[PDB]
Amino acid sequence: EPQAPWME
Amino acid sequence: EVKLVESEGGLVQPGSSMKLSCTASGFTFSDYYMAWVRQVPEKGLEWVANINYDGSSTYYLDSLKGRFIISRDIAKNILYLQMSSLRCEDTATYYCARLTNGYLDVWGAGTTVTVSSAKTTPPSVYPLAPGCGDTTGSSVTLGCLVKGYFPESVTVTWNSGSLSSSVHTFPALLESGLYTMSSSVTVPSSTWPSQTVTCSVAHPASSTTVDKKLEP
Amino acid sequence: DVVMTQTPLSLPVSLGDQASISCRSSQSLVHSNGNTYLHWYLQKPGQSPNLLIYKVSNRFSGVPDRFSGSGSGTDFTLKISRVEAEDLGVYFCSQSTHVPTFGGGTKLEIKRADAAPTVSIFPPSSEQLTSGGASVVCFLNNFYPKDINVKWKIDGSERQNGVLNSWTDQDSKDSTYSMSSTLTLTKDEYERHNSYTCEATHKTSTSPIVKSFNRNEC
Repeated sequence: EPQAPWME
Repeated sequence: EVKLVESEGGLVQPGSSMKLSCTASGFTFSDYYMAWVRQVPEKGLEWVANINYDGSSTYYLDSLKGRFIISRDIAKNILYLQMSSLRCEDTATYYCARLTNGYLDVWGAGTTVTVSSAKTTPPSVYPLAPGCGDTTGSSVTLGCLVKGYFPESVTVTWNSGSLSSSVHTFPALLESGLYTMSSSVTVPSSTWPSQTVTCSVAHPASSTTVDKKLEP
Repeated sequence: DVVMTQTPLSLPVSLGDQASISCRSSQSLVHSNGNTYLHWYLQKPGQSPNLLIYKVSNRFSGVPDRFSGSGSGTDFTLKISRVEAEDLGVYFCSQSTHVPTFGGGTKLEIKRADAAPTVSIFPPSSEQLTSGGASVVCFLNNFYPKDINVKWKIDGSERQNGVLNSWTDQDSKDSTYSMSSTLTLTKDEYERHNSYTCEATHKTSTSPIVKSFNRNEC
């Protein structure tokens, strides 16, 4: 699902 | 469509705040992450901030020390960037962008932010016409010289946009603390001055438009 | 802090030929989830960047099949086959596997036959003179390659200070460049001399093109 991959 | 439109940025003094907005349209706003990125000439692109669907989670370029706040009004379809305690290194073009799976699939046109203590100054617009007993060939090159303005940017159009094909726009350069740029247009020599040629120079920071008619 | 290094800085390519741009990252861009968040953007002259390829090889809607992205780990390549003039501009790679960073850009330049500048000179307008300023301007239009030199002479004597030289980006119409050279003087110096000359050296001609005027004929 993630849209900001470095966060999540 | 698709479309993101940034607000006017413009001139801000050091230490003061300023807030950019970005109007989104054409997609369920609370269905996309959003981001701000900025570009300094000579420096390249820098990711500034992003925000998830509902504003509950944000990311910021660490070096902005929490001085920037990204937020979104879901009700109004607006993305904000509050820039507090503004600094000189924050001078840049700021783009609003839509974020999907790590990439930015829609970009705004950008808005420039200039952080300076200097005053807003409107441009002087000077005609560039053949002079001095030159002869003319089949065509004639005319121009406008746009001098002494601050901050960027200006836009120059010819005959309110209806002359466009043969136009050159020369990027602005900073000298003496003021910007200078120019623009040229070429038309068949038999059509000037018989069919008028006027450059229009708009400078949003000073709310000024100067419309200069080219005379021989 | 993941660094994205692009080479070359500028790439000259003939129309119809292939361009190849390298993007390398300082750490693997394979995310723990298995995806590689490496993307390519194109910024054309006077426009915002726009997405070209996402997740290493996926073309974004509207992107011709002749843009192709490949690579893995830390090494990636953008290939543009059968280059067209409208492809010109700056290609940026971007990673978002980690704290997000961008490459420095590679400027695609379209090659064409060398072309001499068309040179126009303009005296200061009477409007500006009323202000106490006197700028003399030379436009050098539609030339190639981009490399060109302008020298100003006042009464035959070279003046180095007070010159502003500004190049356009490459025009996709004719693959040419233009530049403007503005010599800014005070009215006081302007009225003490007579001959104002701009000389353009371009090597597209063995001998420099000269354009001149006399203050007394204006």
